[PDB]
Amino acid sequence: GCLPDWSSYKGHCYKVFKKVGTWEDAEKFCVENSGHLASIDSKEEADFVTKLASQTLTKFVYDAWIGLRDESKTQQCSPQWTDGSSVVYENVDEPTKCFGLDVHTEYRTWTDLPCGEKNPFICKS
Amino acid sequence: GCLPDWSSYKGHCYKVFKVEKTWADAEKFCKELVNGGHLMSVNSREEGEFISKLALEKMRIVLVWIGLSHFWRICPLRWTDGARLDYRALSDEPICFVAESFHNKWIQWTCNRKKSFVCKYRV
Amino acid sequence: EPPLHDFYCSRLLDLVFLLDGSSRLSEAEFEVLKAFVVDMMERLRISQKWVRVAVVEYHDGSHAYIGLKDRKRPSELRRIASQVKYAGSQVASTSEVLKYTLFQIFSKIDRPEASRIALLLMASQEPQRMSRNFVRYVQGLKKKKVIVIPVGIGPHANLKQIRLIEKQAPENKAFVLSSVDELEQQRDEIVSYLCDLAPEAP
Repeated sequence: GCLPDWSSYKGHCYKVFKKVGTWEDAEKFCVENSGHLASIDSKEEADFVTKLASQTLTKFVYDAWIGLRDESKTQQCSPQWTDGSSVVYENVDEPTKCFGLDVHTEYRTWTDLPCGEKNPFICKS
Repeated sequence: GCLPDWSSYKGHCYKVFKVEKTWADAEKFCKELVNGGHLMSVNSREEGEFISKLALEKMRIVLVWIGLSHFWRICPLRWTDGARLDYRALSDEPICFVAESFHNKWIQWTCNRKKSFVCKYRV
Repeated sequence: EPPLHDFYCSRLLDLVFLLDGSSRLSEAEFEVLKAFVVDMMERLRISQKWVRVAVVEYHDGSHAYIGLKDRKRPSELRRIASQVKYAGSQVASTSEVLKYTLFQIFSKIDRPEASRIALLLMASQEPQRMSRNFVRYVQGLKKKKVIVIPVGIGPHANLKQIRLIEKQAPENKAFVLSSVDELEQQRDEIVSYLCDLAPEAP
């Protein structure tokens, strides 16, 4: 349907890339292909991208970037403390605001991850 | 400054507990312990270094629960293609935070796992 | 050989001591670590019918000094532990050692009655490259019912890996000590927990 190196489904075209890249870069590339990092809506399209990812990244040692992130202005996303204090200052050793298919569950689960961790990704057009 | 066994620092009082409790229980413990007491909150770099020295020095503790946590259906999660996240393929379990008394970094950690903590109340 | 100290865990247990061999520990600190292994062993009914013991010093690879099937005198084992040579390597791959523990130490559960525990005494952080299969090994253990007790020592422990372990199961209770000196202190709280995970000879 789409490009040979891709796979069509429900008026959308996906493809898993073995080459790594930050969540940022991964998207800058998906866009360069007239699209974005894969986005899941249905549970159907979910297990699909799971297989699609499972079939391609046969080795299971890497997480695959998807198009979900935390817009939060802050390091972590909790806006208030337990004491009612507003979360102004922070010191999270390494905030994780970019999600990707969890490889430790066979790509069926989503896991937030450090944006900047070079993982393979999935594009959708 | 404060009352016995609690250390004083800028209008506040902190006490480190080695008892090792869960996050939700440690917080509950700080509340039913002192009127207006809570699980320690860090609003500055100097306050965090005060706690670490307190926890590391007088008790040699490396990890302590901090009053910071949340669930994912609370964050502003958005996609890049435009869709609106309704299909939550993300664990509903909450994220919790521990502080390490060495460098003062905050680390996400499973909530239902016992960890020594620090309580905090205002005089 | 009779019980040295009052703390005398006497239940079915297969405990594996894995000792960080990196230079994140001075030579003297390693001795304090080795001293810890001996103290523990002085609180276990180390028999082939009660508590079997294994000691491994890992670095680039893993070197076993004692195996669970080593039918020697309980005093002879502690002597071996006390004489464990100091590596001081640059890297101490926890992955390499847990792989060893999973594919060699507990390659076959021939003691189904006893509990399997891996006391992972770690004081450093392996380079992100050797951690490729880390989780897969930790998971493998969870399947073999090999409890893994991550013990963090000093300021260089992994913590990320420690947390990962403590996340697989609740039994993998973690201990994050300020230094090796904290080994003497929390030694008993550890043996009690370790013991309470083992069955009981009927």
